[PDB]
Amino acid sequence: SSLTMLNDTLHNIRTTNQALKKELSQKTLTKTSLEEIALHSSQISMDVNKSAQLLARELLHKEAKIANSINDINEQYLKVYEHAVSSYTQMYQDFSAVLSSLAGWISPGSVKLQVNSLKKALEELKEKYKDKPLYPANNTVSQEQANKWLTELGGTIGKVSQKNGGYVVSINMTPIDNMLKSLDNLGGNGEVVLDNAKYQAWNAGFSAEDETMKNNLQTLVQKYSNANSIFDNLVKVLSSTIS
Amino acid sequence: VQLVESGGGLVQAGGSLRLSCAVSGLEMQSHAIGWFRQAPGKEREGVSCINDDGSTTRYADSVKGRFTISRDNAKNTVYLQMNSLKPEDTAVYFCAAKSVWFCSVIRSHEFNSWGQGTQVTVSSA
Repeated sequence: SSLTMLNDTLHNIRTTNQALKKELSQKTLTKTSLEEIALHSSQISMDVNKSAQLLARELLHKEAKIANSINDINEQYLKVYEHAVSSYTQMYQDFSAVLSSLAGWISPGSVKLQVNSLKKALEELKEKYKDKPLYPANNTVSQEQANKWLTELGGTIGKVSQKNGGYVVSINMTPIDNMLKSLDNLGGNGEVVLDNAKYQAWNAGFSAEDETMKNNLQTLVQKYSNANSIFDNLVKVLSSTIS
Repeated sequence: VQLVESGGGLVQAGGSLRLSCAVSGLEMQSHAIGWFRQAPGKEREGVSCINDDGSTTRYADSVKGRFTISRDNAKNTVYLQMNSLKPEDTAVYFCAAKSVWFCSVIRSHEFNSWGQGTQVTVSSA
């Protein structure tokens, strides 16, 4: 019967893959959405353990001994995309809160801008996510392992950083650095007055920053869903082989 | 949302006090929490703030190096260690929370919830 227990766990994985796919196809990923994605991918990992624990050649005949390949796609692929999505989504959500506070930092003066309030908020964003890498979730890996995943995640959202014990793929904070440097270039005394024309380029610039970061996140979500779809197709073949 | 301060009282100039803020009614791990003070006649004044995960703390120039803010997301408590107290520090001290995760410049009108406050009185010779 243990062969059928395997098929019941493999079928529980596809059931989770189905819910995971829907969650990732929502335009906006909320803090609630992330909590659900963590549970599903976590439930995935558990059943991938029981599968290997519990563990026609026509149907078998590329990204993927059966246990040493399913545990390979999840450990060194699905879990990586998952945590990358979590970290970047949390960063973006925290960035959106700063932009939401922007309206209350502008007033007529011709526009007066609270450059200090904006700068210090973005500084906190940078400080907060300096030790929240995309990959790995804990500890470190080899510089070569870190680079392998930078190419897979993209140099737009990630950068290999040296940390105690080895290397990680950190969040690329260049966009935040871009904003902070731009704010420094404005000068002032805590506040600054911008002619209407210059403020219009900054407001529209802030909105463009947001859309760029949103697009970065959606691209990463796309890669996680694609990997999950490759993983589901591998599970598919097994559920029909054991049957 | 309820914010309850304790730890105030009377103290001599040069002495110290530790304020404690009991936070009830909000996911404390998601909001910046800070301390304000208001002496009579003078305007409310930002003192310190600590963002939702504690990776940044902020202090007014008047208290930098003397005060220390800390938070315990577990115990739903925020502390303000007040050392090297001066008569200038005499005021009602308020615990306050923001709707956002970050501190930025401490500004009273950007804080969502407020405690009743607790009196700190510093007397010099």
